[PDB]
Amino acid sequence: DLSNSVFSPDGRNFQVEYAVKAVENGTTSIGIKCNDGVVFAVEKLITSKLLVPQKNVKIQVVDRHIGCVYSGLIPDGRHLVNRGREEAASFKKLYKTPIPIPAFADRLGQYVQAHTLYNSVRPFGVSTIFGGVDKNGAHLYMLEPSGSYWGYKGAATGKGRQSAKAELEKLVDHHPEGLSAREAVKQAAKIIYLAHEDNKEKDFELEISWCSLSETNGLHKFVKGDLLQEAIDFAQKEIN
Amino acid sequence: AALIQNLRDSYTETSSFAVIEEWAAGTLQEIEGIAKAAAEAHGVIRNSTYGRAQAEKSPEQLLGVLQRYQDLCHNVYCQAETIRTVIAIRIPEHKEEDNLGVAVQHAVLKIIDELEIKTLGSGEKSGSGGAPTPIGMYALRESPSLLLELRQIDADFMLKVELATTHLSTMVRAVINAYLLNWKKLIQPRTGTDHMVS
Amino acid sequence: AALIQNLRDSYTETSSFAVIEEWAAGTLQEIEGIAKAAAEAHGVIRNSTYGRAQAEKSPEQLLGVLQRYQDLCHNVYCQAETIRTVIAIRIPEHKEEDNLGVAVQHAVLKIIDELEIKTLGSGEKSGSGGAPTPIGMYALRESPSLLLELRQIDADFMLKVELATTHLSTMVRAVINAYLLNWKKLIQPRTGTDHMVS
Amino acid sequence: AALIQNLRDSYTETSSFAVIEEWAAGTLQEIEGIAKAAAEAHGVIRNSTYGRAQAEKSPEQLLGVLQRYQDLCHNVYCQAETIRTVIAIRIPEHKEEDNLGVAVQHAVLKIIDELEIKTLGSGEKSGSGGAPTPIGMYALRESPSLLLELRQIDADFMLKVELATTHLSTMVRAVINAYLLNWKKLIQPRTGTDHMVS
Amino acid sequence: AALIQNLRDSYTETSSFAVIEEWAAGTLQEIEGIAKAAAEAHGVIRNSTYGRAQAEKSPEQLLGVLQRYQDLCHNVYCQAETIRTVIAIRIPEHKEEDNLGVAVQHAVLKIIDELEIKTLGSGEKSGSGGAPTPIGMYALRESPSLLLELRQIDADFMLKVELATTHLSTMVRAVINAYLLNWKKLIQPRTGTDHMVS
Amino acid sequence: DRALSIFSPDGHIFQVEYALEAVKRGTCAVGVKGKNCVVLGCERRSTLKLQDTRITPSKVSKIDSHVVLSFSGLNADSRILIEKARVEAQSHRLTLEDPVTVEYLTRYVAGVQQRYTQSGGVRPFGVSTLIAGFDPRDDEPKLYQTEPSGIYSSWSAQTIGRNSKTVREFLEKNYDRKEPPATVEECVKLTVRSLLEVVQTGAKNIEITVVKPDSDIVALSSEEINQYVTQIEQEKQEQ
Amino acid sequence: EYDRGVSTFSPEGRLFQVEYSLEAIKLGSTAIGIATKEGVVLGVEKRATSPLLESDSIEKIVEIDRHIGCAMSGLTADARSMIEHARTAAVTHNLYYDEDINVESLTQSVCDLALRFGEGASGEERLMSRPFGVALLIAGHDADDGYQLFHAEPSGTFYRYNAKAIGSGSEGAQAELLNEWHSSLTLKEAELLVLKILKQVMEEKLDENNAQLSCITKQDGFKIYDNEKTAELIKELKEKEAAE
Amino acid sequence: FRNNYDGDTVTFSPTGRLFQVEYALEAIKQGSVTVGLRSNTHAVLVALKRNADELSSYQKKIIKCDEHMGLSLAGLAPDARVLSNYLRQQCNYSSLVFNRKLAVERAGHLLCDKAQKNTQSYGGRPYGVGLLIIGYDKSGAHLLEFQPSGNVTELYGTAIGARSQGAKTYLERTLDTFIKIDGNPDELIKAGVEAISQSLRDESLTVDNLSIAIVGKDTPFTIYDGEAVAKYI
Amino acid sequence: HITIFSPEGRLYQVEYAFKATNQTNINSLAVRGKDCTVVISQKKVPDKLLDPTTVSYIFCISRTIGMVVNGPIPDARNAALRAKAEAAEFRYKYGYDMPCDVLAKRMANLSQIYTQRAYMRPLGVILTFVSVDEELGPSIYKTDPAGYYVGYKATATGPKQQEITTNLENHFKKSKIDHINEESWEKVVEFAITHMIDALGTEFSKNDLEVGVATKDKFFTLSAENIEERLVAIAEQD
Ligand SMILES: [Mg+2]
Repeated sequence: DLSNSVFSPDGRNFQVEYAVKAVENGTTSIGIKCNDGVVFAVEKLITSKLLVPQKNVKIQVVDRHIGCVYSGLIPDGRHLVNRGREEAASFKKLYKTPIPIPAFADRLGQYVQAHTLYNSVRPFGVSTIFGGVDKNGAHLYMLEPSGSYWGYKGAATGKGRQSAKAELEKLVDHHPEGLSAREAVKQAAKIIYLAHEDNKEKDFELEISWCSLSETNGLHKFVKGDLLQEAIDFAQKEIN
Repeated sequence: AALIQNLRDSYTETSSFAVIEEWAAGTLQEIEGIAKAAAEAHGVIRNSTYGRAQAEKSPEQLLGVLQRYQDLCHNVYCQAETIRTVIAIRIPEHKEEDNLGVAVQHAVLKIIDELEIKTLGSGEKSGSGGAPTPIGMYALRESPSLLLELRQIDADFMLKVELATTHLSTMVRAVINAYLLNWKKLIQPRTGTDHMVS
Repeated sequence: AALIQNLRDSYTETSSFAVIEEWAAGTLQEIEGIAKAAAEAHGVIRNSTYGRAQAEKSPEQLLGVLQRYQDLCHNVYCQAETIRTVIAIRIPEHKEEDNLGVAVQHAVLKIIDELEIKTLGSGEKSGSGGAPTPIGMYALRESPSLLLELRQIDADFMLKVELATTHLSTMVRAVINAYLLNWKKLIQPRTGTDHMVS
Repeated sequence: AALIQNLRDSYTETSSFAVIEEWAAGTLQEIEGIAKAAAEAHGVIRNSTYGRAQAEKSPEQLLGVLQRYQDLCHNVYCQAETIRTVIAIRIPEHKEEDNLGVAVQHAVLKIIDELEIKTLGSGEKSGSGGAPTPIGMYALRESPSLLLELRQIDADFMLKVELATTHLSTMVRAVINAYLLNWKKLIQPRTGTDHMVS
Repeated sequence: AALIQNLRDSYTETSSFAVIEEWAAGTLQEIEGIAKAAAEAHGVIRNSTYGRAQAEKSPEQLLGVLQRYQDLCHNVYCQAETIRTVIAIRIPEHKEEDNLGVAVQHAVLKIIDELEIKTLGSGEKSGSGGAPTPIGMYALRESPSLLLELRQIDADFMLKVELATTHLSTMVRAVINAYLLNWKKLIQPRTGTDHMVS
Repeated sequence: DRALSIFSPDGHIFQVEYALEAVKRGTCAVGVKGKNCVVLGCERRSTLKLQDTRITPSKVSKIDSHVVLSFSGLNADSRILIEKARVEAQSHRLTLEDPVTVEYLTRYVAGVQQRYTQSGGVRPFGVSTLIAGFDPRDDEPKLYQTEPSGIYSSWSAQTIGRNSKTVREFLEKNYDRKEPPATVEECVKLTVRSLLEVVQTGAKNIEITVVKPDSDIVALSSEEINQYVTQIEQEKQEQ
Repeated sequence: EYDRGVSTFSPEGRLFQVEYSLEAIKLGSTAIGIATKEGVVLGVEKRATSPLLESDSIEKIVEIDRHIGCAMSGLTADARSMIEHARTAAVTHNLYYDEDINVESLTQSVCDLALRFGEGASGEERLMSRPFGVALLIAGHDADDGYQLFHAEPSGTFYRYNAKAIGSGSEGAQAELLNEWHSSLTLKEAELLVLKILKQVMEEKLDENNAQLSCITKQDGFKIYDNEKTAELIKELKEKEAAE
Repeated sequence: FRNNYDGDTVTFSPTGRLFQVEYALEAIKQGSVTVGLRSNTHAVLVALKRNADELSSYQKKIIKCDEHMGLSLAGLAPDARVLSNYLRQQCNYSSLVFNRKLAVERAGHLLCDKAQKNTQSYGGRPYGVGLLIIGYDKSGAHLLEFQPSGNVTELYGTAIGARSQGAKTYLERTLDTFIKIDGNPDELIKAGVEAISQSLRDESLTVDNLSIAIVGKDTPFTIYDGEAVAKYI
Repeated sequence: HITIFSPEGRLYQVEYAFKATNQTNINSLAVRGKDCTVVISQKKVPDKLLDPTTVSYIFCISRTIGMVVNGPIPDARNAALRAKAEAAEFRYKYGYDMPCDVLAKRMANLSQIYTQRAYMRPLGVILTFVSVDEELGPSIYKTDPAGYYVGYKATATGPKQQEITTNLENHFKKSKIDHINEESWEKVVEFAITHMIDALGTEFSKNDLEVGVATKDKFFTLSAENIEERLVAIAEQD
């Protein structure tokens, strides 16, 4: 059970479970596929008053059209992003057309894949949420340590995933036609607050980004500023 | 296979955390019953330490204590055997994986196990309390030290109560703690939600 | 879960370093009580070593010693059981990590454990001090060596006190040291501030 | 923390190599006291081996020996318990490093430990030397071999002295050596000057 | 440190291979003394196997043998304790290296150790040879098998001599060998000339 | 703690130590010098003799016209060193014209023995060695010893292999530090008797090779070596 | 004993393999360095197995350049390596800048060499498994900070000293030095000083054979005192003791 | 009694922890103390040079990487030098190629992604040293907290090292004040100095024990050695 | 434990490897038509938060070759890729499109190589390749992690193997030919669903399943809608 490559008496790779176990342990991240484009949000945890706000960004863009966030082991996340960054930019130079989100995941899945094959390497310790647009719409997926990922209507990992899960559940049915680009944000703003109630004694800072041909204009922009505020307040009222 | 699961089912279905929660809770306040069985034997060693000599005939207040103590060992042991029952019923299929949960179960069993053993080296001392005195009260025909040995066989047995009681409290409290921490692992020892890889 | 933590809470809340500090401090100066229980039995072996023969009848000064000693074992054992109680209440959730702290707890328990065992191979010798003499004082009808065996059964039991006392001091002192060093690990066995990685 | 160190301090401050040096030095020349307790019991087995039969009555010279021997066991044991005390007081904070020094301490304790055990399988043989003879001197009413068994129970117990003495010398000498070599490791088990890396 | 080495010195200085060479040499030819203690007890079982019944009274030739045997055990044990002494004095500073030499010392000690143990399950059988006969010679008032059991308790004890003797020869010889081979390692267990690297 | 590329608590590399234990297992060599010569003595493990006398090997080996060496330990190994040394002996002369300095040589050799004690997945040469000779256009006799670890050292006279400790002692109170054995004849006389301790009669177990300056060199014949055993047993009986 | 394998971290965050290597240097014979505003001295205990070894054969003190000397302690094979890298590092610099290298700058290079060992490499290839079993007493003089003395430790770290001693009786001297050293020590003073602490915590009767002595100055550069100078200097030493 | 999950940097504990990396942080807690604190005009590093013996020098803990950047360290010298060294290149690459002065956020990025590698591959071990970084780009002042675990955080001030607590608090409190000390260097320092002296135990700081570094709006990164810091005692 | 012979030469990592293929929990069946081929696999979508489009255990390797795999999605996507490119590289290097039976060879080959040289852990998946090549027509070959392939006239992979199997076997002892007599695929499809429903003691809606068809050089995955209509078809006719 102690090495990364090996299998258990009935086909099981334990190192990957623990990988998963560490992914949960970290902060909580989410994402939502709406009308056209997507919306992400994470949970920066203010551990002291000596932290400059609006600063240590956990969300990162890829190319100029892909949002991206995760949780678990922070440096692991960062690392993975780089590879994704090359692959993208290489492809782009090659085919000219900005990279299809559908395949992108694989490129990454395939890379996270490998780190489950050899014993000399350590499994990727992060679950990753992301999405973007293209010609045939916006997409959103979520990659785990096992390397297995898929397309979701909205995703979640880290500490309290259920909170946001059952929360994401509702939205589906009342808005079975994709939630408004705008409302998407402010709604995400809330779904976070609700899920934070574990680090409750410890204050925090919410970060949000999104994509949309109508709002962002095909791009990925950081939800900061005015829309950002009201989106909070919006959450702050339902916060009762 | 249809019938087979039903048994394993209706069995685990008649005992649970719901049941065990009451032993921890029950044996929580019930320590008072021991913090008492203590102070009683104490007040008593003073009368024996100082209630100079006699001409014999079985002390009524002493048996009142051993009866009260042997009485307690009984309760506890049954109460423990109940917790033990709740766990043995949750021991998963034997194999060489996920043994993290299983391990907890075993470790806790060994401590509970100990508790029960403790209640059995003294949970009989009444039929033994008056077991050395028939030999002691005999030889009724006199060592002036034999008279004093009767003074002692009374006080000695009162000390054993106070002491067994003292340790006992500790054992119980330890067990309370131990359960309260693990427990969930005790009932749910394998998860198996790890099929997120297939 | 709300109620569950409250118990584990109010329990650790009624015993602490605050409590144990007083045993270390209490059993610090109290060694004098032992450095005394020593010199007493000594002065006494000389009278037995030289107080030639007799015609029997239970020595009052000797029981004065055993009563004083059996008296001490009692104190100490209760006092230890208290330190023991303080730690068992702090044994963390069983698992295969952070076991550095947990280990300390166990090691210390084993040494404390020993102390208690030591106070029980002789913490009964009064009811046994006069237990071989009723057999020794009988056979009142004479070996001129049997008369001398009574001289010995008095001195022998005075040696056992001096000796048990000597060792005992050592055990205590060891325990004092051991506690004073680790302790913080004993109450805070897991830290868990390592979330500087997530 | 201010008060806490003071105790650990004033304790290690009243025992030291300074103290132990005298046991090694004390129990150095004192072997003569044993090289003697030897030659005495020897001269004595010859009189028992040849001092044909009798009509009984407790031999004065024999008890002179057992009293002298049981006398020595006493000294030694107290003297050892002192060396033991000096070390237990220096057992460092329990952990999984620098255990090279700690290991020495333990090994030495196990050998001292043995010494003490050796002085207790025979450091009572006086109250036992005359313990089989009250049974042997009785049955005063005659096996012509029983008469000879009394000749033996005298010589047998004189052999046990010579032998225990012989082994004992060895044990002591071993311990002297063992201490003299390690010691510094015994008091200074961790160094900790390795901060030349930070 | 000046004085400290002097003791460890003058001690090893009064025992050596020079000494041990004489035990191996002494207990070399002295086996004749055992090859003899053998043949004696043999010639004797024939007279007991065939010297039909009697009316009792302690056999003189039998005690002549047990006295001669118990006599030998004594010599040997003292002689062994001497070899044991020579080694314990050479046990180097305890550590985790060069333990090749040290290991030898221990192994040899365990074998010597055994030798001494062997001389003690029978090195007392005289005070025991006549220890079952006082019980056997009594009940002087007759089982016609009890008469024969006396015939046996004489022959049985003559067998034990022959047998203990047989094994003993073996043990000794083994030990002779074992020493003769290693020895130099026993006195010089560490070398330390390896400073050809610095 | 033995499988070295790691340290003992007291800072040892026990493997490297053990390796030396093999040099002792092996045969024996001894070198001596004068103020004109340097003799190299060795013994002969004449044990399963049903083998052609002629072509089967002999300890002393020439590395260059003016320098030679001997060893004790694993033959299997030794050979490989000798070869690699001989090679470097020329690689120098080529790239520098000037023929090698005996000190340099050793340093090279010791560098190799030294190389086999660093990378994991290699084991040390179970060979210690004596190297003698006279530097180019120089008349000062040079003697060096190299051993398994990688240390090189210059000696006035030294010995290696089984029972070196003994003969060493002998040498110690014979070889005058103040003045070295003058004449060649007697410088030999010396070495020969120093080996007579372990030999156990017979110049049939004693190899002598002698080296002078200006690349002269010359192994010894059996009788020559015998005429010494003779002229020594003689003065021994005369004492 | 678990936690003894080179790149392994003790749970108190410590590297024993390293720490033991230090324990190697212990076994070396003693070496002492003393820095005076007048010049710098390097003296070492020799300790020879037999009288047939030619003392000068033991290169415990060696020249690294006209302006920099050195004394090692412990593993002799390992020494030769550091000595060679250093000797090279020096010349190289001079070829590049036509000047002399700063003692510490040199020293640095050597420590840069030491801690450069991997275990399969988590990035950087480092061909050499374990640390060095030797320390150094580097002692020279650049014209920026004048006379200088340094301690090279296998851990890849180092310190500047006024006086330092490595080897067998490390403390035996360090204690002594700790209260013998003072700025205005002249050179002649310093010599007789090293020469005293050696003799003390030394082993045998002190004489030129068992003790090599050297020094280096702005004037002449690193010079290794022949057996004469040393021999007599012993006298000026063993004579003043008689009095006080 | 046992723990197998702490073998290589490469193995996960059943819960999802890397003990090896956890230990490296312990050696971080073992080294000397040091402090950093920023505002809007400058950044300051203050450290306690610790010497071995009394006849030896105090081992320095500050390093420059460019006119505008630097750091202090708590832990292993070697490890540190390497990291700082790598850092030095990274700035140079930017200057030569692009001719732009390296932004601190980004400086931390690289030191994350660097130290990161050692947590994922067998054979090696992780970096035993923490760093407080300071610098002054186009987004004014900045200050960083770096761990071997590859976590770099942007702060307002902090301390690392043995007994680093007492300063972290002094800072936590006196915050509202110093974040406003703009235009005055000596003030930020005295402030920083007090924050640190608020952690000594062996004794007070002297000219030899002390070391300071600063960088700002017109103050290229410079360090103050010994008798030069004399005033701030 | 590890990848090198047991005492009875059976290195279990390869054996263990198998359970994991199975472990996923899905049933895959396949049968030959006459001018087409078909495979059945279940499509159990638990999490109501995912998107059925993104789910599948069948992918389009080539213009005519499809693949199904009873096994863990991460490892499958790998095999998928390599294979997908081996054919890509083939057509290029040789002038003609690569057939079923062959890909399965380099594929088994590949998994053998790994296994023997130790350059990685075997993937825990069983690949079931399908198509129709104009040399052997309706082709069906399967491969396992223990690097090994062979041929099937119709096969199955899953937690419940032999059941799906035995049915077909019995249906075969009677139909007596070594394939399915019938011209239209729709019709064959119907047939399999049929033989599976019957085989599970279970019923499927229009999304609970997953099926593919290999035609005369134009392989295509069966989508959500068309899929249902076959259930319509096979409802009355039953
Ligand atoms: Mg592998």
